[PDB]
Amino acid sequence: QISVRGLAGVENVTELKKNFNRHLHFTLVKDRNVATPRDYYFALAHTVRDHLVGRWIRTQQHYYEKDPKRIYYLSLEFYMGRTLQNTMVNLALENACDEATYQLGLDMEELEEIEEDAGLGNGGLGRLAACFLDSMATLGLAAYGYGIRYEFGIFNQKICGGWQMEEADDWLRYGNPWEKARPEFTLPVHFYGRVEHTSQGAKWVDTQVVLAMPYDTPVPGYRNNVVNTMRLWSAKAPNDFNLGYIQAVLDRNLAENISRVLYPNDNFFEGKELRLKQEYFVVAATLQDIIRRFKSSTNFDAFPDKVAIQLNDTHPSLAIPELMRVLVDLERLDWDKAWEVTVKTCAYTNHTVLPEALERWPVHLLETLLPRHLQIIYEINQRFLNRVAAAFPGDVDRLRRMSLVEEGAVKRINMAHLCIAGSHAVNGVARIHSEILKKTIFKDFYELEPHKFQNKTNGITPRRWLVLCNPGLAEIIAERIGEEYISDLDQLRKLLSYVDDEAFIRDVAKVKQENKLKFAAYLEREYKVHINPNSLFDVQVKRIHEYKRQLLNCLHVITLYNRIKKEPNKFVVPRTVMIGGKAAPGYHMAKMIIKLITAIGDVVNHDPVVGDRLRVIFLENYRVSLAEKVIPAADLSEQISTAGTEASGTGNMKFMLNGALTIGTMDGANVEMAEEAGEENFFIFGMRVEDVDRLDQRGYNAQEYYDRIPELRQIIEQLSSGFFSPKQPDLFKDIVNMLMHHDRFKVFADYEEYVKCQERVSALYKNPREWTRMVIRNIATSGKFSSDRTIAQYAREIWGVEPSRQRLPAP
Ligand SMILES: *Cc1c(COP(=O)(O)O)cnc(C)c1O
Ligand SMILES: O=C(O)c1cc(O)c(O)c(O)c1
Repeated sequence: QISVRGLAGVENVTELKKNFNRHLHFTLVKDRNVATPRDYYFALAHTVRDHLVGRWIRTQQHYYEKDPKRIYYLSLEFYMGRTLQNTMVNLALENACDEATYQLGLDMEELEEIEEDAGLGNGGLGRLAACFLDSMATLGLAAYGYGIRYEFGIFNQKICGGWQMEEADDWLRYGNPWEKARPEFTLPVHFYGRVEHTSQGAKWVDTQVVLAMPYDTPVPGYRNNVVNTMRLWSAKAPNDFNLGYIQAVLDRNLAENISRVLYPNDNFFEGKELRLKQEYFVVAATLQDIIRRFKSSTNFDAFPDKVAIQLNDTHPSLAIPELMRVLVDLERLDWDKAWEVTVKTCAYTNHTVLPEALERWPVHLLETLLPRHLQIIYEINQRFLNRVAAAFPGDVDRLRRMSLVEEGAVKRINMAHLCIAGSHAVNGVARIHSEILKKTIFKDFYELEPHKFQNKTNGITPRRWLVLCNPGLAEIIAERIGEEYISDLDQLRKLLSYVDDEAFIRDVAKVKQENKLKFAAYLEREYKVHINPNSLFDVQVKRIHEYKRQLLNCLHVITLYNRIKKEPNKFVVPRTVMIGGKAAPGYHMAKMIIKLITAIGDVVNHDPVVGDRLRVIFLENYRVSLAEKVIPAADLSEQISTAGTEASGTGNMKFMLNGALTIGTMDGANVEMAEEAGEENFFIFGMRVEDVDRLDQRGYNAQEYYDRIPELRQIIEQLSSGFFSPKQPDLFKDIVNMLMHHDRFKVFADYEEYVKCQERVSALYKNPREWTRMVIRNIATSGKFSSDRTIAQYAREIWGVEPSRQRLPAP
C-alpha cells in the first residue's frame, strides 16, 4: 500500500498464507470454525517469528566464529511494548503480511491490537534500554541485553471515581510467542551463608541456592539480517529445596518470588530486601554466563578486550564486587590484577540527580544477604580512599564525602560511589546533566579522575517512533528524500529545503489531522469521550511526579477556564488538554494529582458556557502502545520540569519527530533540542538552572507569588474552598499546603511566564501555515536524537568497538 512498508510479492504473500494456516492447525490446534481473533493474532505472530529464527541462529553462529568484542547491557528494566509490528518493520514484511492477511479475510491492524505490551519497565529508563537494543542490532554490534523476566510487569491502571486503582499485569496469561525458554542453561545463584578464611583464601559457604533459568528473546536490526539476544532470567527453586512434605513443596514460592514482580517506582529508592535480591540475582547469573562465553573462545588480561559491561543506573552495581569475587576467590587472581580487569570492563550510566532516587543500601542487609560482597566493598573503599588521601593530603572532609560507606544512625553503602570507583567511564544522558554531575554531585570524583566523565545524550529509535507509529509522516518524507533516513536520521536536514513548499506544508498538516481524527475516534470507541478534532491537542504524558510539574499544567488549565467564564463571548483557540501517566502505588501526592486532574475535568467538561472550547482528559493506563497512538496526534508537547531535575527525557524527542511543537523549560535534552531547531522554533519559558540556584540562596517563598498574582490567588481560593470538590470541600488541602509552604519544585515561580508562553502558542496556532512551517523546522532538525547516534558514541568512546551498517547474508 505505502512504499516504506516494503514489497508484497506474490511468492512471499503465498508462502505467508500457507504458514499462517499451518500454525493455526498444528500450533494452535484450531480450525477456522472455532478460531477467535486472538488465535489469528497468534497464527500471525508464529508465522513472523519463523522468519527471525534463521537469521537469529546465523547471527549467533557468526559471533561464535568471528569472536568480536561482546557488549553486555545490564538493566533491571526493559520496557519493550509490542513486538509483532516492530518485527515486521525490521524484516520488511509489513505490506506482505497485510496482503496475506487481507486475502484470508482478516484485518491486520485489528490483530496487532490483541498483543499485550511487554511492560517490564516503569518509564524512561526501561524504554531507553529497549531503544538501545534496537539501535545496537541495527548497528551490527555483538550486544546482549540481560535482565529479569518478571511474571508481573508494571500494573494496569484503572481510574475509579477519579482515583487510580492498580491491577496485576498478567502479561504471560496467553503465552509469549517471542521468547524461547532455555532450561538447559540454568545457573545457580547464592544468598546468605557466611565467609570462611582458609590458607587457600576466602570461601563463601552455607548458602541458599536459587536457580536462574534463562529465556531468550530475539532483537532484530533494521533490514540488516542481524538478530541479537535479550536474555531474561527467571527464578526457580532447586528440587531438594526444603527437602512436612506438602509445606516444603509450597514453600518453593519463597525462592521463586525473586522474579515475580517489577518494583513500580520510577526514580525513587525503596530499600527492600526483595529488591536487593533481584539486583544480585540478575548480576550473578549474567556474570557466570559472560565468563562461560569468554572461556569458550587463566589469561584474564584479554577479558576487557573481549567484554564490555554497561551498568544501566546503579541497579546492577553489584556487578563490580561480584566480578572481583569471581576473579579473586574462584579464579585466584591477585587483587590488583582483578581490579584492573574490572575497571576496564565496567562503565556506568547515571540517570538522575534527585537524592531520593540514589541507592544507599543499609550495611546490615548486605551483611546478612551478601557477606562476601560487603567485605569486598570495604576493601575497595579502603584502597580508593588511600588514593584520595595521596592526591589531596589533609583534606579529611573530602575523605568522608567520597567514601562508599556513609556513616550515621544506620551505616549505608552509596552504590553510585561504588560505580564511579569501579568503572572506566561514567556518563550522564544529556549535556546539561553531564555538566551538573561534574559541578555538583560528583564534583569530588571529577577532580580525582576527570578522564572518566563523559556525556552521551539520549536518543530514540526512528523505527518504533516514526515508521511504526506514524506511517503517514514517514511516507510523505520518503516521497521527497527517499528511505535512507530511517537508519541515518541526520538526512532529515534535507527537509529544510521544503519549508516554503506549499504541497509539503499541506501534506504535513494533512498527516497531523488524519492522526488526530484517528485518535479522537479511538477515544470514543474505548472510552466514551467525545472531543473536538479541530482543537489544539495539548499533551503531557509521562510518569506522575512533583518534579515533572503536572500541577503547573493544572494551574494553566484552570486559568483558561476562569478566563472563559469571565469573558464567555471572547474567542479563544480551542484546546483538548490531555494528561496521562502512572503514579507509584504508595506515592500519595501523585495519586492526589491524578484526582485533581479528573476533578478539573468533571467541572470543565460539563460547563455549557465552555462548550467544546476546552476539554480536560486524563488518559488512562499510559504505556508504550498508548504512546504510539497519542504522540502522532499531538500538536503541543508539555516538557515543563523544573530546570535541573529532568536528566534528559526521551518523550520530548518522540514528540519532536512526530510533528508537535514543544513548550518547555531549559532542562534535560530540551536544551539541545532548542539548540538544534533554533530557539525561535521552540516555546521556551521559565527559570534556568542558575535562576533556581539564586532563588534557593535567598529562600523560596511561595506566598510572595500568591500575593502579587490575582489570577493565581483565585485558583488557590477555588481549590481550598471546594470549587472542584463540592461534596468534600477540603479534599485538596494537602496540594494547596504543599504549593504554599513545602514546594521543592517552585510551581508558582514559573506560573506567570508559563501562562504568557502558552498565549504565544495559541497565537501561532491561529495561523496554520506558520504553525506547520515551524513544525517542519523541528522535524528536520531532530536527527541528532536518534539512538543510532547515541549508540555509535557509546561504541566508539566507551566500549571500543566500531559500528556497521553492513548486511549479514539472508534468508
Ligand atoms: C518515552 C516514554 C517514557 C519517558 O517519557 P519522559 O517524558 O521522557 O518521561 C515513559 N513512558 C512511556 C510508555 C514511554 O514511551
Ligand atoms: O515522595 C515519595 O514518597 C515517593 C516518590 C516516588 O517517586 C515513589 O515511587 C514512591 O513510592 C514514593
